[PDB]
Amino acid sequence: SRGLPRELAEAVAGGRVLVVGAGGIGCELLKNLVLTGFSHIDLIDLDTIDVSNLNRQFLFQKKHVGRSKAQVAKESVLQFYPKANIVAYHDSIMNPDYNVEFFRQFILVMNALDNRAARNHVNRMCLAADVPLIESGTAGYLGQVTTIKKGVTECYECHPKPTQRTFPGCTIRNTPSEPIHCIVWAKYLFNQLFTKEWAKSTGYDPVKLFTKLFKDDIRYLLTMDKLWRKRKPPVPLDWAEVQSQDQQVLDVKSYARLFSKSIETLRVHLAEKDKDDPSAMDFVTSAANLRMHIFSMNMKSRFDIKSMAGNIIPAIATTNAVIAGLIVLEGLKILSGKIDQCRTIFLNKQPNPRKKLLVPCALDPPNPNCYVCASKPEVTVRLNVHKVTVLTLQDKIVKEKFAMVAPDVQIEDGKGTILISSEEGETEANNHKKLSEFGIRNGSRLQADDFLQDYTLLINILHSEDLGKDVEFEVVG
Amino acid sequence: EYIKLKVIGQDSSEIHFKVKMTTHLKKLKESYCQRQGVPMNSLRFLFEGQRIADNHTPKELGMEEEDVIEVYQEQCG
Amino acid sequence: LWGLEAQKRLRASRVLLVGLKGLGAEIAKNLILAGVKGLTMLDHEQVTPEDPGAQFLIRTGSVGRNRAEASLERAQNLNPMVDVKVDTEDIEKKPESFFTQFDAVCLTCCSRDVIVKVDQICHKNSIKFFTGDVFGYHGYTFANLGEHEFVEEKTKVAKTTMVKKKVVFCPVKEALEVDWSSEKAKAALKRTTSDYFLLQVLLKFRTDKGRDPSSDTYEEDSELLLQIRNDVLDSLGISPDLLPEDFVRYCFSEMAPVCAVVGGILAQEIVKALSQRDPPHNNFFFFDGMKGNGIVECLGP
Ligand SMILES: *NC[C@H](*)CS(=O)(=O)NC[C@H]1O[C@@H](n2cnc3c(N)ncnc32)[C@H](O)[C@@H]1O
Ligand SMILES: [Zn+2]
Repeated sequence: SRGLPRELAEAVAGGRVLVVGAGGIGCELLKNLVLTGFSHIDLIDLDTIDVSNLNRQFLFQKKHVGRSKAQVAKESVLQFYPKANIVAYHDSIMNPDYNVEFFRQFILVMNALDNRAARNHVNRMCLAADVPLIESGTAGYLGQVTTIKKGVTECYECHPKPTQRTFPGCTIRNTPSEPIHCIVWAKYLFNQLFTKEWAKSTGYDPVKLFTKLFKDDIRYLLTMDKLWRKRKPPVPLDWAEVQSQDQQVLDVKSYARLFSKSIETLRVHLAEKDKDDPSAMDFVTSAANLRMHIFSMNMKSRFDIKSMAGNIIPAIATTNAVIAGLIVLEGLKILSGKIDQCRTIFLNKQPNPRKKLLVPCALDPPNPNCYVCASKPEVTVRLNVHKVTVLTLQDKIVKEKFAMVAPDVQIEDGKGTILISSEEGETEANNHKKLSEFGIRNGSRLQADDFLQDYTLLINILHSEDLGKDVEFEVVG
Repeated sequence: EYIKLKVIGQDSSEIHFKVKMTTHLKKLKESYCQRQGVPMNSLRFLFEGQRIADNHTPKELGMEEEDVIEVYQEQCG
Repeated sequence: LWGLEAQKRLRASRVLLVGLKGLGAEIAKNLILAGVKGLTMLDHEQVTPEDPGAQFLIRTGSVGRNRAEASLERAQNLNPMVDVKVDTEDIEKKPESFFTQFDAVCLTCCSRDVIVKVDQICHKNSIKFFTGDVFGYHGYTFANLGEHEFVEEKTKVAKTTMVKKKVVFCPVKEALEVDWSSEKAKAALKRTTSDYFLLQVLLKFRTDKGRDPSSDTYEEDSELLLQIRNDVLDSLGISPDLLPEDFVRYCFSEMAPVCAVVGGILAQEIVKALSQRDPPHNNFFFFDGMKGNGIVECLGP
């Protein structure tokens, strides 16, 4: 498995590497690693496989549908090199099991993710472990690769990330994390209709189709509790249950009815022989919000989904191949001890004036003001203390916005009163209680620790009863 | 003297700016960021491969008429 | 009439791919997944001891079997809707009649002389021509579409709509035999990447040695490459100091990551050409995986 100098080959053959994500980039990466001579590879992915000839995957085929992504990728690659030692985890990387000790096992960690919260976690884990992290992303023809090393380069969070207006469509999602994953699923389902072909057998019955992919399919997903052990389980739906009990966010009954309305309307279109027509978009709004409710996700309005669905950049599989190849090439330089030669590489659609399609850039030093990788980081949050509760603080301010996984929160006053405890069965009764009941208001400080992430954040509180419509907290600074 | 500059994004997209040569390029950056609906430090602006800092000016960077500024944006997909 | 027509144009296209080693494997895999009407894999060589691994479409236990034949099952398995075919016969002794069944032809592992001939044939018959190879950390792609028409949408310009455009490509012979004694070429010379002249060196090696430089015979190949470096650069009116000595240690065998990169770009260019939807890179693409450079040069005119 040689093609490069003795020291490097022995480094690559003996080392151990981590790949986070087994989608398009991941599957391509895995192959690239084994063909280069990486013989000890760990691969983690939470999702299962769902594929159709509407969009075709490298290692994933129809026979694999419903199985673990990481496992099948491992099995597929084992057929090329039978000798590779690949460990596959069907799990989330945010499981506390994958702690600093786990991350120190690896001489290199490679990201292949589709979301921010997970990327944030890996960033922090890799800094804590003091292990080189290769960060990559893609959208259509575009994409980049970069390297994060503690005390040398900027971490994944040194600079503010552009708030996502356009959505890169990735390799078909089965377990929704973001609300966009349901909109992609509904858009994917719409072009798969207008058992695989159950509509062409029941006669486009909007009730029979409801009770298959929203009843059986999700109850079939509950057989495996690999995800459902620390993470929130999905709640199945029955048509008879839903009947029982504009920018407007509506209830489950209305979207179930609009689901049957959309199907009643769109089948007239099908009789003869797009997304602009209302009936087409009415389907997307319904089938998505339906899946959103099942996977404990807040439902979105028609207006929000309309613009989001229009902003889906179609996937180009060939771009993921280019990026996965660039990752390995950056990997080789690091394991060569030539990190000073590493670059942030941007991919273009067209050559720039300097005739460059791949644009390499110097790695930036740490941002002294970064709220993650800097020494003694500190922030400021404005919120309504009389409205917001500890549960709203934990699940939507400490865990969601600041991307903590297992946090512990105490008030700064030379006493250390535990508001939030990561250890289950300690501060559970505090959830419903208002923050002002604990003597928190203006000027108060909260020392939040995530011992899994090995990360301390000092949170400054400024109180305001005025916030606006649908506003609970505002980050300032 | 004033200079018209071409600002080309990764998606071949193009916006033209007419900027004073002694004026800091922070204004061009914050204007472009407002057009894309993105935060100040969310993109990187390069000229001749060099990163354009907030206090940089066309005069200091020897920018010519019709010169290209390249925009690069991280993809999270 | 729409970008949906570009979709059906791709799905009706037949591509010929020559050379099923690392790069061809990548190209096949990409084009097959994309959904061409069909792909014919042509290779005359058999799988060697060091091929089942490096080529992921080949099964372990296929040494002695034709490289294209041994690729078929895995390659087809990627997409049942694609008409995946094989050809075991030699490209050099293939009649002109054979090529006219294909919309695009992509050559890998072939000698310069085979490259020029097939290219000349394609242009005569309006077939779209592509070639590309990997050499260590280096890799390149070349296209020749002649008079090519495409519809790219141009993003809003303020201080999006579709537009038809025609680009003219040139034969590989003119692109490879560039005259640098001209006034225009002298100013172009400074802007031209040394990977173009590196390609000139490796082509001479392949034409003479019948194979690429290999890790097994590193020291002998390394000496001949330095000799070819002088005999090519001096025979072009260019000081041989444009390629440093250290070029030898970065152009041996086939780096899997480099195939990934060059196969990803080349395949997409084939797709673009067949779909007639986006502006194809005018002429050459050069990739150096040690520096992270991806350069598009236009040479020939
Ligand atoms: N934007 C590029 C496309 C992304 S992708 O290549 O399709 N990869 C998505 C893949 O990564 C997984 N993922 C996301 N978040 C994860 C956590 N927390 N743990 C494990 N895997 C995770 C998804 O499962 C997708 O399959
Ligand atoms: Zn940082």
